[PDB]
Amino acid sequence: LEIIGRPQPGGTGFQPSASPVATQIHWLDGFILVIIAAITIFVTLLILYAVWRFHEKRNKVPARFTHNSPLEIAWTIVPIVILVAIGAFSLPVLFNQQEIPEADVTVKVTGYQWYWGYEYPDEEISFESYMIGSPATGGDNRMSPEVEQQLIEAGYSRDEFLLATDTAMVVPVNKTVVVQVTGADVIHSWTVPAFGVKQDAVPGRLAQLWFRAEREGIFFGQCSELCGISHAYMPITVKVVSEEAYAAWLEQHHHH
Amino acid sequence: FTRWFMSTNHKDIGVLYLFTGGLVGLISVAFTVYMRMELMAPGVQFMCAEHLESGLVKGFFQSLWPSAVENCTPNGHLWNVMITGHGILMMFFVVIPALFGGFGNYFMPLHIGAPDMAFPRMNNLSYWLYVAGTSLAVASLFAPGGNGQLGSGIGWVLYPPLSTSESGYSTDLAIFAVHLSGASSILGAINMITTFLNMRAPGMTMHKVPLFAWSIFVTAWLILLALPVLAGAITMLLTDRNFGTTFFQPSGGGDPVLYQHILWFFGHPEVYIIVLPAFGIVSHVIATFAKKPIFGYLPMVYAMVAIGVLGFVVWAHHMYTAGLSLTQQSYFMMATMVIAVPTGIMIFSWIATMWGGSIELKTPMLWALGFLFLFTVGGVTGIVLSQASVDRYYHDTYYVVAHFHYVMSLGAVFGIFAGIYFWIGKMSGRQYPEWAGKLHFWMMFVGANLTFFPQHFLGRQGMPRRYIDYPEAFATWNFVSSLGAFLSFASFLFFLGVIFYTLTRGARVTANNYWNEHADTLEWTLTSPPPEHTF
Ligand code: HEA
Ligand code: HEA
Ligand SMILES: CCCCCCCCCCO[C@@H]1O[C@H](CO)[C@@H](O[C@H]2O[C@H](CO)[C@@H](O)[C@H](O)[C@H]2O)[C@H](O)[C@H]1O
Ligand SMILES: CCCCCCCCCCO[C@@H]1O[C@H](CO)[C@@H](O[C@H]2O[C@H](CO)[C@@H](O)[C@H](O)[C@H]2O)[C@H](O)[C@H]1O
Ligand SMILES: CCCCCCCCCCO[C@@H]1O[C@H](CO)[C@@H](O[C@H]2O[C@H](CO)[C@@H](O)[C@H](O)[C@H]2O)[C@H](O)[C@H]1O
Ligand SMILES: CCCCCCCCCCCCC
Ligand SMILES: CCCCCCCCCCCCC
Ligand SMILES: CCCC[C@@H](O)[C@@H](O)CO
Ligand SMILES: [Ca+2]
Ligand SMILES: [Cu+2]
Ligand SMILES: [Cu+2]
Ligand SMILES: [Cu+]
Ligand SMILES: [Mg+2]
Ligand SMILES: [O-]
Repeated sequence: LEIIGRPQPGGTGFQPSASPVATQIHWLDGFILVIIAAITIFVTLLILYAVWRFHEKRNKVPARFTHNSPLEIAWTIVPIVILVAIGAFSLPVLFNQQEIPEADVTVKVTGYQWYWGYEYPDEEISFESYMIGSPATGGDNRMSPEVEQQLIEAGYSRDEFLLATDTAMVVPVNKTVVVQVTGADVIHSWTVPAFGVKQDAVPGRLAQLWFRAEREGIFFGQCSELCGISHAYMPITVKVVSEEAYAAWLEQHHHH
Repeated sequence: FTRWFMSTNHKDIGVLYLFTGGLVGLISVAFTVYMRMELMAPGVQFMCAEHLESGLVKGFFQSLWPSAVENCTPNGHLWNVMITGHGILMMFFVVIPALFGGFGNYFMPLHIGAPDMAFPRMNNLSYWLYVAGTSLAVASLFAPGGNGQLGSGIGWVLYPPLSTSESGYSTDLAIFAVHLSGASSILGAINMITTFLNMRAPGMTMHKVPLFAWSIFVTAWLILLALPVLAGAITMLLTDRNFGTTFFQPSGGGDPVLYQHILWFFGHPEVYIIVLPAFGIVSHVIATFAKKPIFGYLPMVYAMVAIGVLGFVVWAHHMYTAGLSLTQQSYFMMATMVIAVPTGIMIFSWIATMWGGSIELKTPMLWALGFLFLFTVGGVTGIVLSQASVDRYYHDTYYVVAHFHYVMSLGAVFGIFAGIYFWIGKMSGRQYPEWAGKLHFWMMFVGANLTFFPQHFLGRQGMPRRYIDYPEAFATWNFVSSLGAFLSFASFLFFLGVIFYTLTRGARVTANNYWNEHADTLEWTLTSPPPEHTF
């Protein structure tokens, strides 16, 4: 499988999109970015022009005006228009994001100090997922020859250190996955940038997110609510695979 | 002598806040240098568990020299302690004390023609509570804390159940520190409000009050509503930890998310409390150096009131991923966007003030213009983050870190430097050397942008907040960010050199108004420094 959802050296953009929601986020952010870069370039060019044009060496006697009603009306209404425009494209995206559709696959995720537990209630599968290199796998949260070996053995390389876990959440491509997220001890946060999802894992609450992955591959997230000493060291690996490869993985877990 | 510390005169207390704010600022900035040393390269090299086995002093010095990864057992607790320490000091014991306690106490009475604050003894007490709060905050770093080590590794906002389950009593000392700070702020707001309403000079009508005095007045009201709410939030943490309550503990039927609503109800207003006095200072500086009266005085006062008011109905933009319904999310998104409007009015008014002026590019004016540019950069990313759909990706990443460092460290702090250079002659009787102020400005301008702009890239690439260590791919922009921080630190040490020089051997100030006629408020009508008893 291809490693797709990961940061890349020197990156300045988003992680690759692998869901329709991630795609929406990229577009909305791209649209807002154009607008806000235009606003700040505008503001910056005004300041630099005014400093050049009205420098004391070039404009020796200052004006005294403190009003310009047509300008103050224009500069109050135009921001309002800009915001309403953003709001118009942004609220649909938010609605699509937060309205949970019918699940093809249901995973219940629990955050612990410091690892994730997955359960597939339809399949009676559960397992825990630890960082390769955590104490669970024999390490102490740093790179070493042993940790690199384990990364290799698991199908990764030393570059995926801090991202790769011993076990992955596996799901089928082009299916609606609904994830129910909670915390066991403190608040954690479960996320996958390539899917455009993030939901806090709060003790005593069960919250939901959805994604539908549009291509196969490996996708990484990292715990996104400070939860103590190994906050930096409890990531998320999602493998998106074919329907048959998914069933194959299910059967491997079946107790006869 | 200790006759400075027992003084009740608003000018002396103003000076005490400023200096103390500056010293605590130095301590917290030193933390960020250490933080950026560790973040400079992937793998943990400085914050090694091995350094714990030494003493306090020996351990400290060892931790400043990098180890090989193979000799360094990562100590996440120390990272979390430094970050929490950095954040607490800044938000409670640095910038507000300097702007509100410092320039507010010194200059607000002068601007309204008041001889002193309504309750001078209360003003002195507010200073000592600040100092007591600071001391407890620092002591918490050396107190038994989480994971059987020293200090609280819990973030400046103290989310439960993590804050409630952190072992030792370090967290309780931190909570007491915050109580003391809130108390200091509340007394200050009492004084500012009474003085402003009752002790104005004859003829000084409301529509004749200078903008800085207005910024402090508005700020003082925000404090009176915000800080009591925070005292509630944190007392509930204290009772969950010590007195068997369970407000935030699900086993006893509590909800951790309730704490978030209460905390952020204080927490947003808090940033407008930081920035409003900086808006005041920018107004006075720009008018002076543009040699032109402030454009749209009345829209400015109203925009500040509007911002103050809206700052109380937006809090849950800090909680988009915490389990808010779609309706709450939509509301808080739209209410947050509205804040861009009055703020835009002020940015454009400041530009209109410059427009058609006669511009003198002296040091205070450079800080003020940097403020306009950088606050705009921070403000528009704030607008991005208000979009819940996009905040889904950015929340708890370095994109957020970049937002707030632009509005605060390149916004509010530029306001603080603007005021120091503007007013140091007036306060001390001595003038700063002009070439040094400009050098300070350009070093800070370049360094601070190098530090924080690349954090936008880290966030977009998905780098989480509060990490001691990070995946190798984040290496490039972390390295640049760290070089920016080392340069900014250099500019701050230089600044302290400039202040030391100015105060010991700076050129004598001889004029009442050493700027120009357009510095037109009452302080420029007095001597430099003003007489012990004014008005
Ligand atoms: C000085 C302090 C300060 C100030 C003034 C602001 C100002 C703003 N903040 Fe920021 N903020 C912080 C300090 C500050 N912030 C901190 C510390 C945090 C993180 C806390 C933590 O988690 O630790 C944070 C986090 C934060 C979040 C949460 C993000 C997350 O955690 O996921 C959000 C979400 O909406 C937000 C929004 C805004 C907005 C919309 C503004 C607005 O006030 C900005 C308005 C200004 C402008 C828009 C620029 C000028 C306007 C124009 C030039 C007009 C034209 C512009 C348009 C039409 C858009 N902020
Ligand atoms: C005013 C607020 C303020 C200021 C000025 C700063 C200044 C700096 N901060 Fe700060 N930062 C916070 C508030 C602030 N920070 C908060 C609230 C957090 C969140 C904590 C948490 O996660 O819980 C945070 C977190 C934070 C992080 C992320 C930590 C993490 O997620 O793990 C980083 C990373 O580099 C960082 C770095 C820096 C650097 C390099 C500087 C500086 O070195 C930049 C250079 C600036 C200067 C050199 C000038 C400083 C001047 C003053 C402070 C004024 C002094 C007063 C007088 C002179 C009167 N900070
Ligand atoms: C959205 C971004 C906008 C950024 C703001 C920066 C631009 C500011 C432009 C100011 O415009 C000036 O306003 C004056 C006052 O309205 C006009 O003076 C006019 O009116 C004065 C007021 O009486 C007279 O004294 C003058 O003679 C007469 O020219 C003047 O022509 C005009 O150029
Ligand atoms: C019929 C009676 C039945 C009796 C019960 C049997 C007792 C079994 C002991 C299980 O205790 C585990 O110990 C781990 C090792 O100490 C802990 O790991 C914790 O500490 C590790 C080491 O620091 C971290 O790396 C982990 O992430 C963190 O979860 C883990 O949480 C805890 O559950
Ligand atoms: C009548 C006889 C009773 C028989 C049943 C015994 C029940 C066991 C008590 C459970 O409490 C445990 O205490 C441990 C010790 O504090 C914790 O380990 C925690 O603390 C250790 C510190 O010593 C760390 O090493 C571990 O990583 C960390 O999980 C552990 O989580 C917690 O569940
Ligand atoms: C593919 C590259 C994406 C472009 C990255 C630039 C983002 C910078 C955000 C900061 C905007 C401040 C106005
Ligand atoms: C071969 C290792 C290179 C040594 C670099 C050590 C730099 C540490 C400087 C510490 C400065 C304290 C602020
Ligand atoms: C793909 C095979 C599915 C196996 C299924 O019968 C069991 O997992 C039921 O728990
Ligand atoms: Ca490092
Ligand atoms: Cu975490
Ligand atoms: Cu806010
Ligand atoms: Cu976690
Ligand atoms: Mg969070
Ligand atoms: O905020």
